[PDB]
Amino acid sequence: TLKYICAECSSKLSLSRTDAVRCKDCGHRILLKARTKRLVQFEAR
Amino acid sequence: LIGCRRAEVARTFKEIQSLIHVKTKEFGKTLNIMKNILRGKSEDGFLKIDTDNMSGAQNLTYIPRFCSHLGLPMQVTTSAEYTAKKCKEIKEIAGKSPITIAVVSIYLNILLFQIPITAAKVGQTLQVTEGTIKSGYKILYEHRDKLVDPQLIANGVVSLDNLPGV
Amino acid sequence: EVFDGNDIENNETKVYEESLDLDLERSNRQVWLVRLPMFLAEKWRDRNNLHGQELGKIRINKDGSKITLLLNENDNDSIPHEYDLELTKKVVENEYVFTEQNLKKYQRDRYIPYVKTIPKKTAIVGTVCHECQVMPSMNDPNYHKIVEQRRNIVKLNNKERITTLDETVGVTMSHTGMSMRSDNSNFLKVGREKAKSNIKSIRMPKKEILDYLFKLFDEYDYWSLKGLKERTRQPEAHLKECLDKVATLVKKGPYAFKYTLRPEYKKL
Ligand SMILES: [Zn+2]
Repeated sequence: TLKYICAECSSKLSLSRTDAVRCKDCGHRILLKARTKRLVQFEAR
Repeated sequence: LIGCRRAEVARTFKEIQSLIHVKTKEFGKTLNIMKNILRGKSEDGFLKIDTDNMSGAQNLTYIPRFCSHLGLPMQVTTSAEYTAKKCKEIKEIAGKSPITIAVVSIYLNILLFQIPITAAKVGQTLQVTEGTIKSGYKILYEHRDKLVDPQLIANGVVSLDNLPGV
Repeated sequence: EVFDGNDIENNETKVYEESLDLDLERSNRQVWLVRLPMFLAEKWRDRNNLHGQELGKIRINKDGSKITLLLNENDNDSIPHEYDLELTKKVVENEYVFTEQNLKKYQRDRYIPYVKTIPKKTAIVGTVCHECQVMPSMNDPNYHKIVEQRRNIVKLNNKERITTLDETVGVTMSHTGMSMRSDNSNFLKVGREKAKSNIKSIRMPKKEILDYLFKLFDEYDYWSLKGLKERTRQPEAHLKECLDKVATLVKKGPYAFKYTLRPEYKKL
């Protein structure tokens, strides 16, 4: 459901609630939440 | 054993017998009585949905530990997990103990991935009879297509001819 | 040879054939106390060597009493064979050599006849008047072979580093804690060697068991439950039913907690 990226192999995964947090390609148990798709506004000062 | 099963981290009966010197019959009867009174206390207190935590087989949770005891890579472990999941569909081995199912799946994927580990070493490490492992591999050789992950052979990392015949 | 001290019964004559007096006829021999370096003490004290063979010669130049050792070539070749015996004391006082040999056990004014004296044969080997030290000679070509060896003393390390397991860590942890591998060692299997002994018996009749109890009471007046049970091989319930009729336990005597025959049957 929610997009994550494995910390070492950098493969995009989709994890649901019941899924254990673990990479399906290289098995690294550290996953990063994907950057938000909404545009974020910064003042250039 | 109950604490291991509740945390989705369940060990086997052989593990607990390896630590605690207890006879099999009294340990099984004690486990049955404690499961009964735990269900009774859950019904009397806060009801808990099992959602496959008191499952007798739990063969998905033995594959990573048993692969770690053999020092296998990850892709062998996930191929063995897929093989053990698909072994439930096979009615010829559905009655087998989940230790034996996990071990024959691991050995099938060791032969599939050309890992140089003999059946004797797998039997010595996981305390399964080598004849049992050989019979499980023989009875699983007819269903090679269903057990092996199709995406693995699609990507070409493994091929079905690597498995020796019977 | 442990033996009682201060024996006035002259028991040492019968049990020790050798005389207990100190032998002094060898005390007139001249003995040179010599201190050796590491290599000469190593090769001059081993028991697999020194079969009585000659090891060298002693040259005493009388111009200045200079003492040298000319070693034979039978020992090594890398070591020097010419040495200087330096004398740190020309006259050494109050120093002797005594040897001890084991005996043959076969064939105020107030005194106590027990002092725990160990009798051993003693004999003065000689008199020491020269304290000697052996230096390697400067001019020997093998002298540097000593010095580098001495430089090899401080250079080598007698301890090895720890061994690092280079294999997969899962294979190392396979034997640890939770493992399928049941223990196959037989070290301290006390429950294996003690729970295998099971006693099985029947209700063998009353007359024979009471006769057996009378036989054991005639052999010895005092018995216990466990000893009588292992002697007659009967169940505890059947043995107890026969003991209280003809015997009783002692509650306050010096032989308490033991089943003994009744005083009515005691005179029988
Ligand atoms: Zn990954």
